[PDB]
Amino acid sequence: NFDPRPVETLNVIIPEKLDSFINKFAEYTHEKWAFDKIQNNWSYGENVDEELKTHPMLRPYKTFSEKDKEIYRWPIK
Repeated sequence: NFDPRPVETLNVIIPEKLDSFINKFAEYTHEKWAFDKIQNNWSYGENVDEELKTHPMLRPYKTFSEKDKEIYRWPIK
């Protein structure tokens, strides 16, 4: 019954200055999230669990593939 205006989210070329900002928020959310994970001293191990509570992804996002980080890249854009 309503008709909100469709706007062009994809048309404008996003600024290359902003790519520094989105990489900044990406490293910031990764660093703060890993800081949360290490603050309660989760360590490396065999597999993901809770009985010992391994955490094998205490690592950068560059080592992670393209199809792991983009879920964390667009929570706010």
